[PDB]
Amino acid sequence: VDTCSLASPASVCRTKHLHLRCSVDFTRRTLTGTAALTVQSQEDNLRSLVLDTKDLTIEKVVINGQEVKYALGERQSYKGSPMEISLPIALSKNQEIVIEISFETSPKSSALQWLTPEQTSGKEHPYLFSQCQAIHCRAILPCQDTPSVKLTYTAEVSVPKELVALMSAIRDGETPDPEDPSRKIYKFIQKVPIPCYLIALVVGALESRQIGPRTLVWSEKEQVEKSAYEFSETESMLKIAEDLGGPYVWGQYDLLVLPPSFPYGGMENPCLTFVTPTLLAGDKSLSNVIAHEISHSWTGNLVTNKTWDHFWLNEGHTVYLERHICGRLFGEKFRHFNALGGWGELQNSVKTFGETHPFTKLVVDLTDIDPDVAYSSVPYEKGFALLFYLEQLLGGPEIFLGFLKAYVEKFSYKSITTDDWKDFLYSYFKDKVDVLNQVDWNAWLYSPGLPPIKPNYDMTLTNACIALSQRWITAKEDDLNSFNATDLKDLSSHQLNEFLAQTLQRAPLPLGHIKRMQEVYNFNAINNSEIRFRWLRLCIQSKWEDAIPLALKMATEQGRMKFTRPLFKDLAAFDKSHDQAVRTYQEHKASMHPVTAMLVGKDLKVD
Ligand SMILES: Nc1nc(-c2ccc(Cc3ccccc3)cc2)cs1
Ligand SMILES: [Yb+3]
Ligand SMILES: [Yb+3]
Ligand SMILES: [Yb+3]
Ligand SMILES: [Yb+3]
Ligand SMILES: [Zn+2]
Repeated sequence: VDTCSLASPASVCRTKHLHLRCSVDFTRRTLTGTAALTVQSQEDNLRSLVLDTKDLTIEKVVINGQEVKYALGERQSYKGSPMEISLPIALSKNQEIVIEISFETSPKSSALQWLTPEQTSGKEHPYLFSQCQAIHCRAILPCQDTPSVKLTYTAEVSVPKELVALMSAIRDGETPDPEDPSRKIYKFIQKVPIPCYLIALVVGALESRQIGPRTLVWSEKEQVEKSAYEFSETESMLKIAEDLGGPYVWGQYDLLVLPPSFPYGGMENPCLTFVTPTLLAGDKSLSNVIAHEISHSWTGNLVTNKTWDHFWLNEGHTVYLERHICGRLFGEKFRHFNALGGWGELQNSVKTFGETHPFTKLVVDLTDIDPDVAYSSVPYEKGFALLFYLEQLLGGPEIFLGFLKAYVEKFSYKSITTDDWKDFLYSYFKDKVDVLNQVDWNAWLYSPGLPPIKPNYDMTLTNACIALSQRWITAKEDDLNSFNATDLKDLSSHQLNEFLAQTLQRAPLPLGHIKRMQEVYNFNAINNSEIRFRWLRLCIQSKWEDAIPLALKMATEQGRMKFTRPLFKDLAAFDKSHDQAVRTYQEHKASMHPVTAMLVGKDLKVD
C-alpha cells in the first residue's frame, strides 16, 4: 500500500481511463468540470470505493445516468480528504464501471499556479500551469492519486479563445465552445497508460516553433527564438535514447518553456516536457536537463515507482540514462566528469542534511511526511551512484546498458518497488550472483549518509577545475595579482561551473579573494544560471555585501527551487542581508508558486 494516498488501493480497484471535460475560469481561479473515471474492480462484490481529493468542491456523482451517494471525510493535512462513493450495483472481479464526478478546484490548489498578465512575459494575458508530481493531482480532480495505478486519458478543455491549452497528451484538435462564443475547446488524447502524477495542463498565450521531426517548442512569443536554439539537440538525444531504451512509444516529444516560477528544472509530462526558462543560457550548455527529461520517457513514465518511497527508481535510472546520452554526444570522459560532479552534489546534500538524516537514505518511509518536504537531490545522486557502482562491479557500461534495456522491457507499463528491481537485477545477473552478494545492500538502500563505497571516476576533465580552485584556495593576499582572465581560456562552461562548485565546497574564502575573482573573471556578467547561482552563493557565504542585491534579484526573479531555496538560506544566514531576505520573501510570497512559497517559508521559519 501507498501511505501517501487515501484512495482505494490497486488491489481493490484500478482506474483504467479518465475522460476529463473542464473549463478554466481565470476570473475565479478555478477549473470546473467532470472527471469520468472508468474503474475496473480487482475484487469480488465491490460496492464502494474511495478517491483522493484536496480542496475540491464536489457537485454530484453520476453512474449509469443516475446520481449516487458519496461522502467526504475529514481532512488529513497535506493528504487532503478521502471521498467515498457508493456504487449502484456490486461489481465482480474485472468488471468495469464509469463514474462521472462533477467538481471544482480551489484557487489555493497546491497543483496550480495562476499568473496575472503583469506576471507574464507579454503583459496582456494571464497564465495557468499545473505540477502534479508527487501528490497534487488530487488537488485538480478526484482520483486514485498513487503511482501504483496507470490509466489512459482523453480531455476537452474550454479556455478564453485568445489563449492556448496544452496537456501531457497528443493534441486532437480545437473547436469553438458551442456554449460560449468567447471560448475555444482544445482536445487531447493520451493512449499510453500513465500514472496520474503525469497529468498536466498549461493555458496561456503560447506560440510554437518546430525544432525536429517530432518536436515543437512552446512558450510565450518572447522566449520562442531563444528556446528553439537552446534545445536544438533534442532530436539527436531522442535517437540516442531510443538506442539505449528501445522505441519511444509516446508519439510526439514537445517542450514547453514555463514562466520563471516553475519550481523544477523540468518535469517529464508525457508528450510535453515542461522546462524552466533558467535553461536559456544561450549556448546549449544546460541541455543535460533535456536529456534527463527525455530519459524519463522510459525510466519513470514506462517503468514507474509503485509508491513515493521508491522514487529513487525513477530518478537514479533516469540520471544514469541522461549521463549516457551526454556521454554518447560528447564522450565517455564527459560522462565521468558529470558523474563525479554528481558525487559532489551528493556530498553537499549529506553535509547539509547530516550523515544520519533519514532523507539521506535511498529508500524512505513517507507515511506522515509531505513528499514536497522530502524532495532533494539524494534519490538522483545516491541512486545514480548505486547504478554506477553496479556498472563497475558487473563488467562495465555495455553490460549494464543491456540490463537497463531489459529492465525497461520487463516492467514497461508497470509500477514497481525496490525489491522488484533487486529481484530482476539478481535474475538478469544470475551468473554473477557471487559478485552481487558482495554489495552491502542494507547500507546502500536503507542507511543514511554517504554510500559505503565510492565508484571510480576518470579525472581528465576535472583536473583543470580542481587545479584552478586549489590555486585560489591556497593563495594568500600577495598571490592575488597572479590570477588573470587567461586562467579561464581553456575551460568550457561546464568546467567553469565545476571550478565554482569545487570552490564553493571550501567556502567561505577571504573577502579579498572574492573581490579579486570578480575583478579578473567578471563572473557578475555571466548569464548561465548554474554558474551564476554558485558564484552568488560563494560571494554571500564569503560575506560580500556587493553580492546582496544580485542574490536577492536571482532568488526572486526566478523560482526554480534548486536556486531560490539556497539563495534565500544563504541570504538569511548573512547578518548584513538577513532582514532584507525575510522581508523580500514575505513581500513576494503571494506571487510565488504555492509549493515553493511553502518550502521557502519552512526554510526561513517565516509565515
Ligand atoms: N532520500 C530520499 N528521498 C526520496 C524522496 C523524495 C521526494 C519524494 C516525492 C517527490 C517527488 C517529486 C517531486 C516532489 C516530491 C519521494 C521520495 C527518496 S530517497
Ligand atoms: Yb460475487
Ligand atoms: Yb484524432
Ligand atoms: Yb524479493
Ligand atoms: Yb606569499
Ligand atoms: Zn527526473
